[PDB]
Amino acid sequence: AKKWVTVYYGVPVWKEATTTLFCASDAKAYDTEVHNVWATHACVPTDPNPQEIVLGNVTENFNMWKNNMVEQMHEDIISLWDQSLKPCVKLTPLCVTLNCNNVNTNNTGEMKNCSFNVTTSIRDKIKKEYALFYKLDVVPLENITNYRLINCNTSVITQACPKVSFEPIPIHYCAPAGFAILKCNSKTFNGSGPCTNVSTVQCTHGIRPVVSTQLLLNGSLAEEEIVIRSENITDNAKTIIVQLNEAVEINCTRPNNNTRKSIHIGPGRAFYATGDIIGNIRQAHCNISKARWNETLGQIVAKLEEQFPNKTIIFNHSSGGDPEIVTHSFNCGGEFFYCNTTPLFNSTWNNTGEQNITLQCRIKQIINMWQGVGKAMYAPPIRGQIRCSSNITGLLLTRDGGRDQNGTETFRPGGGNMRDNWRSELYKYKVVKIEPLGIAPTACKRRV
Amino acid sequence: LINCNTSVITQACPKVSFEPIPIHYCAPAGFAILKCNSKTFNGSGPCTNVS
Amino acid sequence: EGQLVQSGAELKKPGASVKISCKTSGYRFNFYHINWIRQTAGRGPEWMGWISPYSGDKNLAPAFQDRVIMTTDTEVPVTSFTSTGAAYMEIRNLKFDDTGTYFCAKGLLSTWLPYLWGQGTLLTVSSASTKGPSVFPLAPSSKSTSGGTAALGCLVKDYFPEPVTVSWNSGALTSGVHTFPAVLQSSGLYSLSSVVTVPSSSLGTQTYICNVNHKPSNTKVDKRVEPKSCDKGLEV
Amino acid sequence: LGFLGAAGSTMGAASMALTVQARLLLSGIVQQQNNHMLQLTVWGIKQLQARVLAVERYLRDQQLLGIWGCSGKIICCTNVPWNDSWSNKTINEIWDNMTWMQWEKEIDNYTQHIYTLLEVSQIQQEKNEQELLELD
Amino acid sequence: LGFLGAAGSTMGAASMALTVQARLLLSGIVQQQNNHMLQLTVWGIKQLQARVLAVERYLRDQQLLGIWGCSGKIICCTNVPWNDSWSNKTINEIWDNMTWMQWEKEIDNYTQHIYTLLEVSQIQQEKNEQELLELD
Ligand SMILES: *[C@@H]1O[C@H](CO)[C@@H](O[C@@H]2O[C@H](CO)[C@@H](O[C@@H]3O[C@H](CO[C@H]4O[C@H](CO[C@H]5O[C@H](CO)[C@@H](O)[C@H](O)[C@@H]5O)[C@@H](O)[C@H](O)[C@@H]4O)[C@@H](O)[C@H](O[C@H]4O[C@H](CO)[C@@H](O)[C@H](O)[C@@H]4O)[C@@H]3O)[C@H](O)[C@H]2NC(C)=O)[C@H](O)[C@H]1NC(C)=O
Ligand SMILES: *[C@@H]1O[C@H](CO)[C@@H](O[C@@H]2O[C@H](CO)[C@@H](O[C@@H]3O[C@H](CO)[C@@H](O)[C@H](O[C@H]4O[C@H](CO)[C@@H](O)[C@H](O)[C@@H]4O)[C@@H]3O)[C@H](O)[C@H]2NC(C)=O)[C@H](O)[C@H]1NC(C)=O
Ligand SMILES: *[C@@H]1O[C@H](CO)[C@@H](O[C@@H]2O[C@H](CO)[C@@H](O[C@@H]3O[C@H](CO)[C@@H](O)[C@H](O)[C@@H]3O)[C@H](O)[C@H]2NC(C)=O)[C@H](O)[C@H]1NC(C)=O
Ligand SMILES: *[C@@H]1O[C@H](CO)[C@@H](O[C@@H]2O[C@H](CO)[C@@H](O[C@@H]3O[C@H](CO)[C@@H](O)[C@H](O)[C@@H]3O)[C@H](O)[C@H]2NC(C)=O)[C@H](O)[C@H]1NC(C)=O
Ligand SMILES: *[C@@H]1O[C@H](CO)[C@@H](O[C@@H]2O[C@H](CO)[C@@H](O[C@@H]3O[C@H](CO)[C@@H](O)[C@H](O)[C@@H]3O)[C@H](O)[C@H]2NC(C)=O)[C@H](O)[C@H]1NC(C)=O
Ligand SMILES: *[C@@H]1O[C@H](CO)[C@@H](O[C@@H]2O[C@H](CO)[C@@H](O[C@@H]3O[C@H](CO)[C@@H](O)[C@H](O)[C@@H]3O)[C@H](O)[C@H]2NC(C)=O)[C@H](O)[C@H]1NC(C)=O
Ligand SMILES: *[C@@H]1O[C@H](CO)[C@@H](O[C@@H]2O[C@H](CO)[C@@H](O[C@@H]3O[C@H](CO)[C@@H](O)[C@H](O)[C@@H]3O)[C@H](O)[C@H]2NC(C)=O)[C@H](O)[C@H]1NC(C)=O
Ligand SMILES: *[C@@H]1O[C@H](CO)[C@@H](O[C@@H]2O[C@H](CO)[C@@H](O[C@@H]3O[C@H](CO)[C@@H](O)[C@H](O)[C@@H]3O)[C@H](O)[C@H]2NC(C)=O)[C@H](O)[C@H]1NC(C)=O
Ligand SMILES: *[C@@H]1O[C@H](CO)[C@@H](O[C@@H]2O[C@H](CO)[C@@H](O[C@@H]3O[C@H](CO)[C@@H](O)[C@H](O)[C@@H]3O)[C@H](O)[C@H]2NC(C)=O)[C@H](O)[C@H]1NC(C)=O
Ligand SMILES: *[C@@H]1O[C@H](CO)[C@@H](O[C@@H]2O[C@H](CO)[C@@H](O[C@@H]3O[C@H](CO)[C@@H](O)[C@H](O)[C@@H]3O)[C@H](O)[C@H]2NC(C)=O)[C@H](O)[C@H]1NC(C)=O
Ligand SMILES: *[C@@H]1O[C@H](CO)[C@@H](O[C@@H]2O[C@H](CO)[C@@H](O[C@@H]3O[C@H](CO)[C@@H](O)[C@H](O)[C@@H]3O)[C@H](O)[C@H]2NC(C)=O)[C@H](O)[C@H]1NC(C)=O
Ligand SMILES: *[C@@H]1O[C@H](CO)[C@@H](O[C@@H]2O[C@H](CO)[C@@H](O)[C@H](O)[C@H]2NC(C)=O)[C@H](O)[C@H]1NC(C)=O
Ligand SMILES: *[C@@H]1O[C@H](CO)[C@@H](O[C@@H]2O[C@H](CO)[C@@H](O)[C@H](O)[C@H]2NC(C)=O)[C@H](O)[C@H]1NC(C)=O
Ligand SMILES: *[C@@H]1O[C@H](CO)[C@@H](O[C@@H]2O[C@H](CO)[C@@H](O)[C@H](O)[C@H]2NC(C)=O)[C@H](O)[C@H]1NC(C)=O
Ligand SMILES: *[C@@H]1O[C@H](CO)[C@@H](O[C@@H]2O[C@H](CO)[C@@H](O)[C@H](O)[C@H]2NC(C)=O)[C@H](O)[C@H]1NC(C)=O
Ligand SMILES: *[C@@H]1O[C@H](CO)[C@@H](O)[C@H](O)[C@H]1NC(C)=O
Ligand SMILES: *[C@@H]1O[C@H](CO)[C@@H](O)[C@H](O)[C@H]1NC(C)=O
Ligand SMILES: *[C@@H]1O[C@H](CO)[C@@H](O)[C@H](O)[C@H]1NC(C)=O
Repeated sequence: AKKWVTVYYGVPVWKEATTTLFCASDAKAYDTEVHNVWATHACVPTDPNPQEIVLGNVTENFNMWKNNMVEQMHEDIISLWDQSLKPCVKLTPLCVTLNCNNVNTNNTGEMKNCSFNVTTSIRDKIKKEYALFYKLDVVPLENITNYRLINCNTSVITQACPKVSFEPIPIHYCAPAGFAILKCNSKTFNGSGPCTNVSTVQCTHGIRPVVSTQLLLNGSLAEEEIVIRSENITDNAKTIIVQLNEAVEINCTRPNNNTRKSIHIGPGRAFYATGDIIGNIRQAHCNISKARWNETLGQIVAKLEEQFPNKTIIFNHSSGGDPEIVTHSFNCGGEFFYCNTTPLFNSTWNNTGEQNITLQCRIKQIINMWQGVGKAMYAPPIRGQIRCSSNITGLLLTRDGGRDQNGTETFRPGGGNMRDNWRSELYKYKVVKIEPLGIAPTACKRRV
Repeated sequence: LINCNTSVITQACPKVSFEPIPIHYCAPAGFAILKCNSKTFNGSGPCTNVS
Repeated sequence: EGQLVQSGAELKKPGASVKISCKTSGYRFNFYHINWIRQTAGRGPEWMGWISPYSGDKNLAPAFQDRVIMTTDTEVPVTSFTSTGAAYMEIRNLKFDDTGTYFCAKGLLSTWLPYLWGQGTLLTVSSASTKGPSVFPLAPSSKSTSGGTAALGCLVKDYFPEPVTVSWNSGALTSGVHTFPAVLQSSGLYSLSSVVTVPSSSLGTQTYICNVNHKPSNTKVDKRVEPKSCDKGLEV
Repeated sequence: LGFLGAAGSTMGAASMALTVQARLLLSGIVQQQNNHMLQLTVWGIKQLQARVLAVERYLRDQQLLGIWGCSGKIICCTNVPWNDSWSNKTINEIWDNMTWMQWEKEIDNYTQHIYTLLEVSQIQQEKNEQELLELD
Repeated sequence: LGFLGAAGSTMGAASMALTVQARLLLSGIVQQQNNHMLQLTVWGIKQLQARVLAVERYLRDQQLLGIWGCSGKIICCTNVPWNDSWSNKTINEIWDNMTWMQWEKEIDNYTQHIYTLLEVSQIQQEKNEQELLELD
């Protein structure tokens, strides 16, 4: 009955698209620590009142593995890692000839009394200096042990940021105007699909930039069951991330007590290295519970019986790899810990203060994380105390080759990606473009 | 030399005047700079003829 | 609501030049106009003149042209709105018809009109000499001893000319005090008293000292309530 | 009723509250304070590039309402007839059944041809008729 | 009457001239020409960051007038009643006495509650009534 075009503005309709996002962070230490590597001096602040508007009757299909927010977090951290330490001391002329012996006692550690040539405050005058460093930082070449540093090969090394916290804080992501982040606060997920109770947020969860392999440290813990993130599962070959229901607390210490040794490379520039270890020679010492973990594993083996066929043979340890890839490599208090994933996969089971559990702990200072073929970073030692106050927020698994059928499908931790580490955080997120213009016909028109 | 201690030295700009010229400050749109062309000032306080 | 401070108790003989001042406080003195008025003994208030503190505009009555000339000063800002200023009024060749109460008024914005007035300046244009108040304390009242409450005060015999400010223990005892209406005698001199109703069961451990002040005769005479009772009221 | 708090609800209840969907669309919970001594960091570049894309999505539709005489309000009709060939459903039917959500997926196709026709009958014809009709 | 040349003057004389306060507000004496061979200097970064904050202050209020039917002009009234509890002074009284200066410091508090009410009676109710009232 006389249909006429009517123009409507502010129509609540979205279109699936990806845009450039930005920071949202609360005031941390404020006085003492002012700029940590991620937040820096000037980070976009967060609002104490987020848009918690839940949309009934909306079953929007979320893409877990094909989310474009994950790739944004990947590029932001590395670009920031290259930026950070740029104005700092270049260790380009530091790499020289290295002659050494072992310790004063025949192995009763993993440190070597090295000697070398370093250009002092004056360029013309050269001084032979002795300094400490951890194992794997140097590689052999030749009565006296004659070797070289691992950096010269691969990349130009620079000294890392002084008094800058290399520990994460809640970094929320804010989408710009005319765009919204769809929040998925749904109970279960089958590796991407249609949801139940889709929400609309302009500010995301307190996502901490996780810097680790094997185990996940911060973040979302979806309750009552362990969530299986499936990028891909039918084919063993692809990586599988698993969200935990309840947190498994993990202590990390380093009873290696080190002093401060500063040697100037040319004019102004100051290089800080490991001084002297006060006390007995000992491993880092992370520590974990025996029974708590067993209890968490209890539902892991039970869930895999439902996902994978029957009770087929399924156990083994991290296969091959370099130190950083196959070990639980993580930042704690400053230094990088390389603890073992062997006592975990030691349990073979089919049918569905605290205890002393530790792993083969090793320290490393030469670190060009995510394979920095341009700018390499030297981790500075931390004088004294080493504490943890961290968590287990998930894990990363792998395949069992390409076996046809069979009864043997042994699974181990072989997840070699940093993107999948934030896929246990951005699983519930999907950016959309808002279309406020709407055209709908109805019995009404305009006149003169 | 006194530099080696403290900082990395660089040679300064050639044929570039290190002498000042009138640098006025312009505030953006939707903002204004209040000009105080008042005779006396007691170390901050209320003015007479705000421009 | 803004408070005005009117300078008072100034007066002199006929023909002489009278200077009346007023301090403005807690408002924008600049854009707010100032009005001046006086009232004679015949209950006929004569509107003197209108003055502006921001611009030089003025409107004055013909009877107050050659005799009355006014002046104003620059505003002293306290905040972005509040300011402090003052207005002076000079009158020449005064008569006994000019004798009366002179008031200062705060402007409105139909803006020329006032909004708030001052305390009041009672100007006495008389050729007669100034007399100092004869302060005398009064004996206890003819009331009772039940509870203690009973009247007691002071009496001011003769002085010339009004106004006269009288308080108790220098701005301490203000409640339960009645100010008696000061009226002229047969000789042509004013007279007043003060009555205080305080719980006095028996004379002892209490403040009986008052305060008396004047401008043309500066007074200091302060006398306390008589202990040697001359009345039955403070007995039974 | 909340930012997009009417998307779930049918077109009739969606047209009931559509001002909030445009209110929190620009400076709501995303604007903020917008507070080594330099602002050339990774967060500074990301915020200003997003600001350009923020206005771009608003201005594209803002220009259209301005060239339709619908600029003055949220909801304003036009002098454009509906060609039955585009949609065959009853006016009252989509308003309590289909919802804006599915409805945008129906028009999006002829949407550019609709915008082309909306410009002429309501502005290029109606406002151009005024030139002669204004003074008589 | 000059940029802010009516701020000193009372509300009545301030409402008399308020177009100049919006005219020189954007491209007046701050726009300019906007003229080693590179423009990535300290002055280039400062001018473009200020340009973002320049439009932000205009668009925030520009969107509000657009969702009130007041977009078409400087001064336009609404169908919203004044709750006496907000201000108890006479209409004519603040216009020659209080001035816009102090007046903004009086409303600023309920200003967000005022904006919330201004959206519904004049647009969410008035323009939504049109849907049925336009054709009869
Ligand atoms: C999920 O994210 C969270 C983010 O909050 C991760 O949190 C981990 O928290 C722990 C425990 O706090 C961190 O270690 C320490 O944090 C301390 C906080 O110090 C504040 O107060 C100080 C007062 O100083 C006195 O008490 C402290 C107590 O630790 C003593 O150490 C100190 O000697 C004094 O007795 C302030 O001075 C201080 O600046 C803070 O305001 C820090 O004190 C401590 O830092 C030391 O070294 C700092 C290097 O800059 C230095 O600035 C400090 O002054 C101090 O000497 C230390 O950092 C973990 O580092 C932190 N990160 C991680 C990755 O574990 C959480 O772990 C993360 N991960 C999950 C869940 O897996
Ligand atoms: C996770 O990823 C897997 C990828 O494998 C995906 O499922 C795969 O789907 C394809 C569909 O074409 C399956 O392909 C066939 O499966 C049958 C049955 O076993 C085989 O007989 C077929 O043999 C072919 O390939 C051989 C090797 O080249 C050739 O020799 C032969 O001539 C045939 O061309 C073929 O493999 C494929 O098997 C599955 N993968 C499985 C079942 O493991 C899966 O959808 C993803 N899952 C999700 C959503 O999590
Ligand atoms: C490696 O370990 C050796 C330990 O043997 C470190 O160098 C040695 O340092 C000691 C004390 O600092 C030197 O001994 C004393 O020197 C003083 C003053 O010069 C002298 O008066 C004393 O009589 C005594 O000789 C010792 O000579 C020195 N070794 C040599 C051969 O020079 C070395 O610094 C460590 N560095 C690393 C980590 O490689
Ligand atoms: C998460 O879990 C759900 C529930 O199992 C997944 O849904 C399943 O989706 C597949 C295709 O993606 C369906 O397969 C096809 O079903 C049709 C029905 O006619 C059949 O004809 C085909 O031969 C084929 O089997 C499957 O039926 C469906 N679930 C059921 C009821 O079995 C969902 O895709 C999961 N997410 C992912 C992608 O891991
Ligand atoms: C983690 O380690 C613990 C042992 O330290 C294992 O706990 C034991 O698990 C078994 C079988 O899964 C439980 O056995 C049952 O005991 C009940 C008690 O009433 C009995 O009724 C049943 O017939 C059965 O015998 C046992 O209680 C439990 N407790 C012990 C001995 O500590 C646990 O299973 C390990 N994690 C796994 C394999 O998931
Ligand atoms: C999981 O852990 C077990 C722990 O014992 C590893 O088992 C055995 O490792 C040996 C030595 O690499 C394998 O030996 C090979 O046997 C084949 C048989 O034909 C022979 O051709 C080779 O030359 C070699 O002798 C042995 O097969 C292997 N047994 C298996 C299949 O479990 C096991 O390899 C670990 N799985 C991995 C690699 O993650
Ligand atoms: C510049 O000079 C002016 C004029 O002297 C300063 O104004 C003065 O401000 C102070 C407080 O900042 C006033 O002090 C207080 O006065 C009250 C009045 O009741 C009194 O009760 C307090 O005990 C205290 O004395 C002061 O009175 C005032 N000027 C006068 C009339 O004495 C202005 O602050 C100066 N700028 C600065 C901050 O250097
Ligand atoms: C526009 O309105 C027209 C005309 O009513 C729609 O075209 C055709 O409409 C007939 C209605 O009788 C559809 O026939 C239907 O057949 C199905 C299946 O046999 C039956 O279940 C229905 O009861 C009805 O008889 C016919 O499919 C439809 N043709 C097509 C392919 O469009 C027209 O579709 C409407 N709008 C659109 C989407 O263009
Ligand atoms: C324009 O009107 C058409 C009429 O249905 C709407 O849909 C059209 O649907 C067909 C079949 O689904 C589309 O074919 C496409 O083929 C690609 C091949 O890669 C496949 O990926 C798609 O899933 C789909 O099957 C066709 O492109 C599509 N459009 C047209 C113009 O015929 C369509 O939604 C309406 N709106 C728009 C935005 O054009
Ligand atoms: C809204 O209008 C009302 C009602 O007229 C104002 O509330 C109260 O109004 C009375 C008016 O008689 C105020 O009493 C005043 O007392 C002062 C000091 O004793 C006196 O000088 C005045 O002549 C008057 O008698 C009373 O203070 C006022 N109460 C308060 C605290 O608000 C109301 O204030 C007006 N607007 C506002 C700001 O809400
Ligand atoms: C909202 O209405 C109130 C009603 O008067 C307006 O003023 C309020 O005034 C009180 C007392 O001045 C404020 O307390 C503040 O305490 C802080 C403590 O640091 C002190 O720094 C301030 O000088 C002040 O004394 C109170 O915050 C303030 N607001 C409210 C909501 O009660 C107020 O201007 C109106 N407008 C706004 C923007 O809220
Ligand atoms: C630092 O430079 C000195 C210069 O004397 C090195 O001492 C010589 O080392 C070479 C072999 O590397 C020997 O052939 C010489 O005979 C040494 N001279 C002496 C004094 O015996 C020293 O080894 C250099 N250190 C490093 C490792 O860079
Ligand atoms: C999923 O549905 C649930 C209810 O079924 C929503 O849960 C509530 O969310 C609000 C947000 O403010 C909380 O205040 C309530 O406490 C939550 N209820 C509880 C205890 O579950 C949930 O928000 C929905 N999902 C999304 C995407 O937000
Ligand atoms: C490593 O152990 C040593 C051994 O006690 C600690 O040394 C003390 O350091 C404080 C710092 O001022 C001195 O006042 C004490 O005299 C030292 N004691 C001795 C005898 O060495 C040292 O503090 C420990 N680690 C760190 C880095 O704090
Ligand atoms: C302060 O007040 C004075 C006048 O009292 C203003 O002075 C004049 O400013 C104009 C600006 O164009 C000049 O052309 C006049 O020559 C100035 N007069 C003189 C000689 O003083 C002054 O501008 C006011 N203050 C401010 C903030 O501008
Ligand atoms: C060290 O760098 C050289 C340069 O080519 C390379 O040949 C060598 O293999 C590297 N390190 C190893 C693997 O020992
Ligand atoms: C390890 O951490 C847990 C959690 O605080 C704590 O209870 C336990 O006592 C720690 N280990 C030690 C030193 O006993
Ligand atoms: C020169 O630099 C050195 C390096 O530490 C420093 O020790 C020295 O005191 C500096 N100059 C002075 C004060 O002579």
